[PDB]
Amino acid sequence: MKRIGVLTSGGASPGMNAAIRSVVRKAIYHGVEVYGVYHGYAGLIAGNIKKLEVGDVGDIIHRGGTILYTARCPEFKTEEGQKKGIEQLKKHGIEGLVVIGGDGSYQGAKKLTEHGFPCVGVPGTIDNDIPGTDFTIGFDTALNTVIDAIDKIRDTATSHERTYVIEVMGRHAGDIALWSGLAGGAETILIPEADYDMNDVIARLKRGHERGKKHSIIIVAEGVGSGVDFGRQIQEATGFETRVTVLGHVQRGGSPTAFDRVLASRLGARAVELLLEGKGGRCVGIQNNQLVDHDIAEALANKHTIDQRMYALSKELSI
Amino acid sequence: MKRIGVLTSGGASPGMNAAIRSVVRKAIYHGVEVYGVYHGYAGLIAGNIKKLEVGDVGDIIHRGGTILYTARCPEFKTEEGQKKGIEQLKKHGIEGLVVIGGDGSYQGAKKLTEHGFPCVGVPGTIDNDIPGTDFTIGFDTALNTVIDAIDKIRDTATSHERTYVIEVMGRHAGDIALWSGLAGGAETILIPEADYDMNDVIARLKRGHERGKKHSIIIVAEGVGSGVDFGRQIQEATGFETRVTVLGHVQRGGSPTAFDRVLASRLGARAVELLLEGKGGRCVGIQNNQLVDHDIAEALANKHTIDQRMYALSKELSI
Amino acid sequence: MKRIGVLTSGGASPGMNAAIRSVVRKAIYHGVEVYGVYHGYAGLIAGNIKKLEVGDVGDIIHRGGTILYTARCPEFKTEEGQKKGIEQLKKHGIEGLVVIGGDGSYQGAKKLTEHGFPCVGVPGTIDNDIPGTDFTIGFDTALNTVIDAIDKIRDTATSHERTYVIEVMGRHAGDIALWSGLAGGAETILIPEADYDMNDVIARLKRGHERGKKHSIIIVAEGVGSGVDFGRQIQEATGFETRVTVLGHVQRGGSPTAFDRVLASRLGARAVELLLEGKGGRCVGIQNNQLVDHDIAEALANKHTIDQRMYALSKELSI
Amino acid sequence: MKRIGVLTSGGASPGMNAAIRSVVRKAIYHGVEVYGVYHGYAGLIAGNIKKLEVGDVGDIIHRGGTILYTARCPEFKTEEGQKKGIEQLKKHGIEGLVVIGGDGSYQGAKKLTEHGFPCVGVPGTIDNDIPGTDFTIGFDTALNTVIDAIDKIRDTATSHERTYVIEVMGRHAGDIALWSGLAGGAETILIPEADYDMNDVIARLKRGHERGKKHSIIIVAEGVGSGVDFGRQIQEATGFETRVTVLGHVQRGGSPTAFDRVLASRLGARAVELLLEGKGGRCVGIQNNQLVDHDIAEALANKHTIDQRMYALSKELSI
Repeated sequence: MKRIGVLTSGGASPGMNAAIRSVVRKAIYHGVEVYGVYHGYAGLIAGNIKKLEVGDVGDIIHRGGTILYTARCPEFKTEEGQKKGIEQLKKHGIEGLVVIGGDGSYQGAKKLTEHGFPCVGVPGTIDNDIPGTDFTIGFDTALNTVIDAIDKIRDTATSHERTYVIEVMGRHAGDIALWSGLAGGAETILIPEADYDMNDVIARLKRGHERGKKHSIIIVAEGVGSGVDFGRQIQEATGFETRVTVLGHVQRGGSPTAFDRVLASRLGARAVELLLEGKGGRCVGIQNNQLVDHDIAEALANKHTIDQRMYALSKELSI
Repeated sequence: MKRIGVLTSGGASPGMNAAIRSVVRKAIYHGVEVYGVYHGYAGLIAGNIKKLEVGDVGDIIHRGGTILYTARCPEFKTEEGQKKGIEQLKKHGIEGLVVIGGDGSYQGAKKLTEHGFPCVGVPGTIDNDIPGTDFTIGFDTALNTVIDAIDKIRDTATSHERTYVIEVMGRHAGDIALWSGLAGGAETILIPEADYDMNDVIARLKRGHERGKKHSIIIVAEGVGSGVDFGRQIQEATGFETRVTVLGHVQRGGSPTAFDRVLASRLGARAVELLLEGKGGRCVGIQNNQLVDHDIAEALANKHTIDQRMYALSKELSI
Repeated sequence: MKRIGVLTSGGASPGMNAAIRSVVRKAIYHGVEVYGVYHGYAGLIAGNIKKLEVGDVGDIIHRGGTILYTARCPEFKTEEGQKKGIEQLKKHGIEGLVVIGGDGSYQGAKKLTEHGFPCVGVPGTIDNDIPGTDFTIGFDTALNTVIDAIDKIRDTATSHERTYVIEVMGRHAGDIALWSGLAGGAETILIPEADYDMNDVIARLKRGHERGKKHSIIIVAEGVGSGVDFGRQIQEATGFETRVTVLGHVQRGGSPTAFDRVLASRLGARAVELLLEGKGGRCVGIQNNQLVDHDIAEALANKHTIDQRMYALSKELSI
Repeated sequence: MKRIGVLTSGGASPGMNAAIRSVVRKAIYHGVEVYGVYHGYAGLIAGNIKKLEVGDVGDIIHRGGTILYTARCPEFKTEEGQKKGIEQLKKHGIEGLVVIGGDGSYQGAKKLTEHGFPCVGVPGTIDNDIPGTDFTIGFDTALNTVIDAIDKIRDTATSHERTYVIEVMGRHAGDIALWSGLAGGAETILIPEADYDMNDVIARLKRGHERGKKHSIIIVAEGVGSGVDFGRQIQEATGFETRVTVLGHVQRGGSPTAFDRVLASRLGARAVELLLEGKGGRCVGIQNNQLVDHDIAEALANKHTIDQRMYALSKELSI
């Protein structure tokens, strides 16, 4: 091809800009034009398309968010919506599309590929639950955002006020919670992929206080429930003064870490490789520390899993 | 004197360790022994007191929290508890005491003063609400913690969700909200020291969205109310989707900034000087960029104010 | 005035964008148009001037550098260049100018007013070497960039690698080295405003080694000499393995701190006020924690000093 | 086993503490005692050994450096030193040893196991140059320390100073330069394991300047040469004013990132598994995103490689 497109969909994820830059620079390296599609599939339908020159991706590698923005598009979840998008692409001479985002963005890539239009998905989300990849672009940064709060809370502990609950992001996936929990020394970590007994949790807390543990940190995935509630719940059971922090959308913002920028650079470039090799209808990723790509439809068929051993370890280390 | 003591009281505040380091090193420079009193006034009464060698304040200048710990002491709001405190100090040959902390800590210093025991209060709290000083040790660091969040939230904006409420600490004082609001480009800042009108808050918000402002950030001092309630009010009046972050006790943690460390170092040393100069019942601070000290009880009678011109400015810049 | 201008000159400084935002928003608040002048005085002469809208300073408050750029303009140090700048200001309808920069940029401000253009100077530099102001915009941020380095070095000490030299910026002023050094717990701070003796420096190293100090940290202002040279002289003199960091232009970069964003906002706005008050040939600053403005020539005739007490304190605390 | 020991050796690496914590807590969980050996093998030989209790590794997970300290020991490279080391182990009833560090530490582990003393190596260094692992503990943190510096330099690019050399660590290994280069959008990266030619470096500089690239960032691995030297060469050849940053031991310092803490936690715990299950003469690692262990002698026989595709990619993208 002579001309490709690029968009971002889903919530913002640190590293999207690193991925947009990789896509533009890799394409341009092979003499291919790249056109930016703004506001995701909404902007595609609306015709928000503009050429991205080599310098237009300068000074964005280190920047959070996305210069192409992100928007919801229930219209594109329909055939009338998909139809107008293909029209806008044909109109601007765009022969393939790189889509960067979450579970949502991949369905649109699937549907465009079903309608014969070459499209490759790039995993851009903080929650780590996109198939075809061990890690999504944004996950590493979000974990470092979480542990920055955990580390500050460790300075604020007292003998009376020593129990803390932190509510982290992750729709449906416990990856942020598990990994940030391990990295932050959390005693208890509540995730959708592992059963928890609140009595087992209360016992742990009392055993730790009894042996002189300065403080206890409990991490709660938003997909298990509310931390504000687990906080109230733990107080009146144990009598222990419990402070709850709800981190929220700070977890999607910030400059990406080194790994997120590298992952983004490598996966963006691979998305372009696939489109130029005439291999649309795929998604890219890293698996077992190797770059990979898969059919989107097959990849999406896979259920998300977490490392149960890591969950067990985190319990062991926090005695 | 041959020997003095130091302790920390109130919540944790970044720079408390830089303060402790300075009291210890300044005293030792003049050939005076220093004894740490652990757990604030509670450990004072309990006799939780241990000599600090030169020695023991190494590699703490950059560390958040307090190595001496902080605790609550209702007992020390009583004559009986003050006398047990003075007896433990005598018991250990401590001739003067430096108290680093909040208003709680100052009240005890005034009481020890009424009792004839030389004490100097040093302002260690994040909320800036201590008299005899323009700035308290921990305040600058907290501002930077708040703006880290605000900055990350900017990257998160969409058309869908462009309206954000952040609830910051402050207790009764709007300093953290005012200063972090201005630094963060907050559209509205709700503080105890200045009236607000919710319809004017709503009017500015729509006026901003109109003229294409990418997002509105609203900062709420916890002493004004709950971010959750304000975000609801705003979502229910405008229809705009409103996301609330409540930062919490993360604000009291972290490594202190340069300014907090400098201030802590200067005020700590100055506090020891006053003891050795034969004073007591003073509190130290920085006012008009000069080091100052004042009678504790006189200072405590002053009401806290904020810069109202800065508040007006913050409004003017967010159009 | 119907229309003013704003430019940045000298080196980049954290908070230049906050100051530009404030000038633009403060002018626009009062019904005044604001035109951006790109590339400093060079751009003024070349006519690189573009109106700035309310939203053009959206999402810059938190960014380092300057969206207007800076360039060196020798053409402006002479009388033909200056009046070049003048035809371009009249051609674009610009009745007054805010110059955000260092010392050199003020000179152009002075000369311009004489030719009937009110100009107000705003202090934007990391060096802290401008008269009429206790602090310059970017200084606090530079200090926190330096202590970041010092803090990390504190983790790295061993028995053999125990002595560290870090070279900091500041031009001919010792403020960065002094304040960084106090905040970072430096044992020796070499600055142009204070005598030092390499024997005493070496005496201090040995005293610290003999008493069990884990490491010794040496801060060298660039105005005094080369960190690499000092490090090598220490290792040659003592046999002590000495490690050298030279931070360089990193100190001019990064997101401004809370204090730099506030000072930038207050000072930028003040400049616009002066222009609308009918004043010109002034520069703004903060002195004794109060906003001030001075005649540019008067201000420039003053000599910059550091606080010798803070220098002596740094000695006394690092025993 | 009923007693093991743990030790740190080589330069400090962010995450060594997380690893120490993991070894202590994993052992204690299985009812095994852990003794800390202070100052590496030097301290082992001197008998600088002290029981580590559950809580003694409290509040270290998030801390840079090593609480056990690190020291050089050439004597441990001799038969006598191995003899005296084993005598101290036996005297203290230590039945196996975990060594956390670099090559020096692994050679010591090999020798120990040839002397029939069980020992497991854990990879702890910033430079990623340890066999049996794709990543060493500290590498990811060091990368983030480097890009902080690169990010800040991006803010400072003037028109007459837009060429920057940054010297990074990695003697022998180009991993830091390569990964931080790619993550940082470096135009040129000089590493030991890929060929460079100054003619290409200068051509690339000029080629980017003509196209309107705002700045050129050159990353030089210290194993290739001196940044100060390369900077001079570039300035002298091109007349482009070139500025130089040598970060130095800053790269070994700071709080570990999430990935380093997770890696340290998983690898420390595995070392304990091997010792308790009667293994020894092994090292642990993560390869292809899977926890692995190897015979130390076999792993040491492997040459270090970097990913050549990543290097090629870094050039493609920085046009």
